[PDB]
Amino acid sequence: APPTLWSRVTKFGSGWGFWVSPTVFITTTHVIPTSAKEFFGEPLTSIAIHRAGEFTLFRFSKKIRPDLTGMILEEGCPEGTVCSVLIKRDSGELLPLAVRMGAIASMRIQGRLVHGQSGMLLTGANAKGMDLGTIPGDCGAPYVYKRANDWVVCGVHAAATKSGNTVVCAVQ
Amino acid sequence: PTLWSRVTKFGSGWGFWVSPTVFITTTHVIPTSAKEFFGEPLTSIAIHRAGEFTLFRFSKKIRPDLTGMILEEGCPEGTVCSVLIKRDSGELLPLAVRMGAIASMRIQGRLVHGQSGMLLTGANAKGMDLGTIPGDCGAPYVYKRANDWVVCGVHAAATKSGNTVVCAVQA
Ligand SMILES: O=C(NNc1ccccc1F)c1ccno1
Repeated sequence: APPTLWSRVTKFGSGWGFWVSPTVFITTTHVIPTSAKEFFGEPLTSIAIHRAGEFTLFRFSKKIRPDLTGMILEEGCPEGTVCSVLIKRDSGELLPLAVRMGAIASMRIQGRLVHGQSGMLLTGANAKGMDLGTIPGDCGAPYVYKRANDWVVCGVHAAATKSGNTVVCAVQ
Repeated sequence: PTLWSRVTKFGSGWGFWVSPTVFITTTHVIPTSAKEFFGEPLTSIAIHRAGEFTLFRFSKKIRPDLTGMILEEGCPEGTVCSVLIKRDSGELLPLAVRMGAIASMRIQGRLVHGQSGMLLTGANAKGMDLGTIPGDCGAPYVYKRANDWVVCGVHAAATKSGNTVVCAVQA
């Protein structure tokens, strides 16, 4: 995946977030530090925070990542799109996990009620564990795929099943 | 703490540490001019070649940090393996491959012998991280069975289309 997409993936709370543009940051609601009143020098009052369940979008009043171009964010992707989940792991290792995306689903995962776009990992048969699958630290990592000439971001990692094979992408 | 630390850059491709003393790789990626590997003089390195499968056994522990893993001669037909691809970008690309028959295949001219497989990543990559490239040769094929990781060979070749892969196997 292009170095410009990896540059957007930022360590955030208990996981990650993704810079869509110099002013727009998206992440999984449950990774957000709950008592936080300041982000990248900016007070709460000066940021527009839009929340739909496990999807959260921050719009800043000043450019935080002016090195970046604005890119397309969509509400999930067509069934059967193959996406890459842009996961960073211990030691500047980059893990773009291949996922075939399915239907919008409501599920119960480790007792918690989750809603988003469902997907099945294409890494291996029994992908439980950090080698072929996701870990809780990966939440907020973006789901991306290439169209004609460009890349699209369509959501953020919200959950995975006990088996590891199914993942859920929270969507705008 | 990981399968991925066993995947090592080597010659024109990659290899895999099965134990502290045992390294496996694709024959065609090995340097043809050398007096040592991993600082060990070739003097003291046992080399077992079988077509596109090569095993090295060292006289001392090169990777004492590792436990020994199960190495088998291919896997049962229809096993879904993972090819653990390392790229010079810093990317790790585990791709699912449905394994088939032992066969000889015409793969871009040459005949290659080993266990055939097909990538389960879809039709074509189209410039996404979904297929193998020539530089990936030597990457290991692994699957989980009970609590155990099994390695059953090394990436020897892929078709133009990317669809078909050849896993070179022991013996
Ligand atoms: O075999 C393929 N698909 N179906 C399948 C996958 C796993 C187990 C049983 C199956 F029938 C295949 C080859 C290449 N792309 O899809």
